[PDB]
Amino acid sequence: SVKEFLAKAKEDFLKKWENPAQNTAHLDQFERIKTLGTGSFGRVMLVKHMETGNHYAMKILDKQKVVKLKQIEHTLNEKRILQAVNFPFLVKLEFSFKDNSNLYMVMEYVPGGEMFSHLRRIGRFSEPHARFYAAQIVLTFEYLHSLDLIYRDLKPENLLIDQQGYIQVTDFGFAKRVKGRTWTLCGTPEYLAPEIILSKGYNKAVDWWALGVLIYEMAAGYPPFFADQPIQIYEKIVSGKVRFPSHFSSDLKDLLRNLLQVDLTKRFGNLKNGVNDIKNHKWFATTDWIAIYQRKVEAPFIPKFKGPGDTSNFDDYEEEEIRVSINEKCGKEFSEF
Amino acid sequence: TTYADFIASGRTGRRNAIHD
Ligand SMILES: CN(C)c1ccc(O)c(C(=O)c2ccc(C(=O)N[C@@H]3CCCNC[C@H]3NC(=O)c3ccncc3)cc2)c1
Repeated sequence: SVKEFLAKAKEDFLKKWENPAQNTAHLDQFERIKTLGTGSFGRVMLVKHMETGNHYAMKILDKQKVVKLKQIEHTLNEKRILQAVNFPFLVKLEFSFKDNSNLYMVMEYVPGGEMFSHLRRIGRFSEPHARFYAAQIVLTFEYLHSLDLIYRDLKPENLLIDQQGYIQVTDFGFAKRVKGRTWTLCGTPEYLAPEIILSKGYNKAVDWWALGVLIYEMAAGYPPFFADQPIQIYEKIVSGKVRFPSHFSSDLKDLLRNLLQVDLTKRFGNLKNGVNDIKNHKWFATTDWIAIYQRKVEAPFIPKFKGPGDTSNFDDYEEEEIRVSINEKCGKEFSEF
Repeated sequence: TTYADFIASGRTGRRNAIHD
């Protein structure tokens, strides 16, 4: 039945994966309201779909900037994977399109804000609160890894909280469909597995290393490995000398020693029993895995939400008006988009 | 403390990814 749900969700993914949705909307169907977040090539904005009055989150990416950074293929990955997945804790793509200057992905608007904001403000989450979140990621990675996807950029920044207190993963920019191994040095420094850092070739197990980082950060309020300069972060990751706060329970410490494990023959999520080694661990004993999937666990934190189009759970950003050039930019490079 | 060392660091804001 876990096995039966995954074979069905696999047929549904491959259909969309082999024949991606293209050009299902246009810019002038949306009113741009406010910037919710940025990245190297643009921004995600609260928008209003004018024909329905629905709010969405629209990612805008400047194609020339994508090319100047040699990231064409990672952006195509991002859109092809996003349009094809479907799981309760993945942010759902409604539309995508492009014009002369830009790429556009209209997503579900997730009004509760980034986990990163709440984590920093509150300082840290108690163990039950972190577990609640962790369990969602464990199921999301179970789903993704079954499709042969690696996510590769897990962090509080990409984990949005929706109206009922649940997670929506965003920012699939480093997501990639890989049977076998891959070698790109990419990720967030704090979250990178040792094998990514050592240029070794890696697989989906780098996501499970990252899960250990996240849990650790959720529960302590700081990540297991940090320092002012990325190079110093990587020195500490390759040493793999983790110190735990005294408040971490002995079950948590034991989960984390098995996730933040340098040796792939011993890292949880990568072994014979795969993901079940994580679900059947003591720290998750009070976790009802089917109730998490079905959204029927009470969330420990329900965001304040004073009406649609309200953006109070997000930081403020400089706005920049969109320009659409009269000439097509980089048309062949983004032709499948 | 570890906490104070973190808050005093340059790494408590949003973190950007590295890449190829
Ligand atoms: C390889 N690199 C540089 C890369 C790869 C793929 C990409 O899409 C980009 C981008 O330029 C990019 C452009 C914009 C964003 C962006 O604004 N993402 C926000 C803010 C950064 C932290 N992640 C959360 C994300 N927010 C959301 O996606 C969001 C969705 C729904 N409701 C609220 C929020 C992220 C990435 C850059």
